[PDB]
Amino acid sequence: MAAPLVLVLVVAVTVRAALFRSSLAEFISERVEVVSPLSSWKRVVEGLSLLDLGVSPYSGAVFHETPLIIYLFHFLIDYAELVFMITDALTAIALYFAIQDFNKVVFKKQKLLLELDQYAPDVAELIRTPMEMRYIPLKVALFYLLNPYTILSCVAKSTCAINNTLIAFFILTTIKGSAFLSAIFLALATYQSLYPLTLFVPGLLYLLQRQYIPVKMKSKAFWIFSWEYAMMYVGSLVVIICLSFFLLSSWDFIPAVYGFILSVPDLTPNIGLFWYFFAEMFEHFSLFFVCVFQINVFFYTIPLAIKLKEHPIFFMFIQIAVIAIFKSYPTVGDVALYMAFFPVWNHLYRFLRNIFVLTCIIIVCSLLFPVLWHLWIYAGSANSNFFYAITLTFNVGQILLISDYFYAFLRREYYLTHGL
Amino acid sequence: DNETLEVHPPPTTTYQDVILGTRKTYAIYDLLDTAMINNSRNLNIQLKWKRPPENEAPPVPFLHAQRYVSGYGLQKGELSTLLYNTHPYRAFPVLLLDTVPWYLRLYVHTLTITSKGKENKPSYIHYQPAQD
Ligand SMILES: CCCCCCOC[C@H](COP(=O)(O)Oc1c(O)c(O)c(O)c(O)c1OC(=O)CCCCCC)OC(=O)CCCCC
Ligand SMILES: *[C@@H]1O[C@H](CO)[C@@H](O)[C@H](O)[C@H]1NC(C)=O
Repeated sequence: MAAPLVLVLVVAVTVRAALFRSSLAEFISERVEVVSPLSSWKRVVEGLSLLDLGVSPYSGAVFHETPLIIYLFHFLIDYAELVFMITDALTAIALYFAIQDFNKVVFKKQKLLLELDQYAPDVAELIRTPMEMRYIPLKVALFYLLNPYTILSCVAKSTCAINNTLIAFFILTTIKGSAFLSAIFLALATYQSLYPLTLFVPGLLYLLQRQYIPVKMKSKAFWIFSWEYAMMYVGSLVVIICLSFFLLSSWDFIPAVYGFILSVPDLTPNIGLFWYFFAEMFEHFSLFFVCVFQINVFFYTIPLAIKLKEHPIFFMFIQIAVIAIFKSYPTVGDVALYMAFFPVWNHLYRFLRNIFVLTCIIIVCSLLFPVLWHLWIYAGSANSNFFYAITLTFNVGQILLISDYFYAFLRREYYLTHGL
Repeated sequence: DNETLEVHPPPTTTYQDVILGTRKTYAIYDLLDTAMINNSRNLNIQLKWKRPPENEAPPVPFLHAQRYVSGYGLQKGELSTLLYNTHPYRAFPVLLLDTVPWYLRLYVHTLTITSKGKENKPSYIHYQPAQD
């Protein structure tokens, strides 16, 4: 339901189909930055072949997908390219409509606040304006589709695309206010990747902000709605878990998926901070770092909640970024999900401290990942230290980019209250 | 069919039998024979043998294998084992057992058995995967 969004979709699917049918598809699928042990098409096909052989897919160290993935790609094993085109299109559509509604809500709040005049007089080119927000949903869909990260994730046929679609539909349903569908999609995403659980905090907040329920201790309605939403979420999660048990009639997906995400036993190189750290780790003293590095992903959810209580969508963006950066086995398609949210926050492009250098660092790291990977895997010229340094630089760039956006947002809020 | 190999010490006797596939014959030296080996008649069996001309050797033993690793980088490769049936009259069943030490993560959906350029589905397939 848009004039240029359809054109964006057709260009995206054209690019993706050309890459699928090109000779780079196999190379992209074997790329280790776009493919993790949790999001590998080769591993999905391997699990299906194990089922054909009659051996359980989780009686091994190669298959770590969920039973819903098994069920879905049992039927869509032949149409996989079309399925991945469809799921990226669905992610783009969900982001488009979610951001459209969010911009409408933001302009409504800005109008209702300018009416009672809580802004300083020295604020003219600092308020969101309808002509500058007209194409923000289109730019969100454009960043989601026409960036190399999502294109590579689709061509590699990574299930991180499915995870992105689930998270985007969670965002869309939370923004539209459907608490039940919000809980269903959040449960599906948590069941898939185990790190949308933190996203439970922003969504609820936004839901409350959409119901005009005060978020405060001495408020019965807030606790009622929080309990209702939490029960919907946990019940959906447990129902999906029991159903996934019934698919194989065994609780083997539980260790092989969630304990694999939490304990990190594979050490396959990623763009993340876990693989080399846990490859070169002391035997004793290693469980402490597993614990702290897993607590890292869930650590900022509460402080960012109590600092961004009135801004649950920026809080949701920051949480998605934190999940993408700190994560066992992150693919670069997880980076794409939060990078698609940049046009939502491009009005902060006057308080961003250092955007140019950080964008340069991220681009250089992205184009150095395959190069140095070739130089220490296929060429013996380099070693694992090169790839480790590039992962460090990429992740530092991501941290500083997210911190710059968060700082710019806070500075814009302060300037909204206090004159510049 | 005659003209066996020349062994210098005259052997005790000759034992002709079908040993593996072919009717091959042996010269026997019975060490528990004081005629063959006295207290001062140490036995040094001599055998005249050199690589026979190619028109005088057995062809090939109807079955041999050759395993090797495909690919050239790290992170990926193929365990491929050619196995030959040089009998031009008889198919025979062969039981192949492979043990791979769980740091070469095998992808069993990539298991191909061509055997003619066509695809040969194994009669019996068993695969236990590896736990790290
Ligand atoms: C965060 C950014 C950089 C992270 C660490 C960089 O340094 C690590 C690598 C060294 O690559 P390498 O494997 O060729 O060299 C070595 C050996 O081959 C060897 O056998 C040893 O025993 C060594 O000790 C050894 O060097 C070392 O230990 C490195 C000592 C430096 C530690 C700093 C506190 O740098 C780069 O190449 C990437 C270039 C970086 C920018 C793109
Ligand atoms: C060896 O044993 C037999 C009979 O004793 C015969 O060949 C010969 O007399 C013995 N001595 C020697 C040196 O061969």
